Amino acid sequence: MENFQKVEKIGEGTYGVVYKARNKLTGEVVALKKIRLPSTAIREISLLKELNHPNIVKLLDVIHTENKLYLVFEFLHQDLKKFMDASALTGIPLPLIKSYLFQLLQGLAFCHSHRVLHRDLKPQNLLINTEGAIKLADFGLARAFGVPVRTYTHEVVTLWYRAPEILLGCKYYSTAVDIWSLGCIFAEMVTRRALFPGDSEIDQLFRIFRTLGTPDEVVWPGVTSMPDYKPSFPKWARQDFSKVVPPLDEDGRSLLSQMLHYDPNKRISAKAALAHPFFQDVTKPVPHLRL
Repeated sequence: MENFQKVEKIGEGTYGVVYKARNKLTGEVVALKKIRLPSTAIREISLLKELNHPNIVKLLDVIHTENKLYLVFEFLHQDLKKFMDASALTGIPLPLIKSYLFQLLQGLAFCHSHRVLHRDLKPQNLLINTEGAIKLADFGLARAFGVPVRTYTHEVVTLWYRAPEILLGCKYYSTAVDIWSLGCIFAEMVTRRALFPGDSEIDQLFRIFRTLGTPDEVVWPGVTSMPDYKPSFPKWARQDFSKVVPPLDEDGRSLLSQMLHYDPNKRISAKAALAHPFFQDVTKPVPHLRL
């Protein structure tokens, strides 16, 4: 409390409480994230203060005082999870889905160009403002604290956006994990339903398999040597994306298919995705936000 006034608890985050607060020196309203419990994490997270881009939530300070860690972020009034829930009866308009996907890809491309991954993208960490912007929150952290099974208040961390290589026990991550998550989020904006709402690691994995087909060495060379791969996994046929994400058009379905390739090496990059014909007519609409 020495340095700011803690307006409200915003919510209960993956790593600790989130507060809306006012900076006592500047008067600015900020999101304050308390990280509950290490020197290696402090240097790593501090480097993120320089990873600045218009589609990345600004990390204003990394305050390590009284043997506690607080992250101070730019405050945004809405997240995509709440926006999608409030949009359920009508859907998010396609031009706005396109705008948001384009902006999210720009944020990914920037971070990936600096060799920073997110690793835990989900609608709750995509924040929106009144000006039609969307921004990625919590980039580079997943590399600092890990991703727990449960939060500090025993909430289950979602599996729905987790890439198949992670589920199959690969101990190494690439930029492709974030493209996978974003493809899942794209599909959910279009259909008004989570694409793969698994409630366990095997349910997650089998939901992926039932839509995309059980992977094999043809589509994913090396998959059968993955730590958690089992030869006994059921063999499901692949579904047409025309059945999975109607009424998305052929350009959108083509882009989505490239974001959801099994082999992380085949999955489209953020930079190549920006050049996709789906974005030829992209615009930046003003969303209907109630605050």
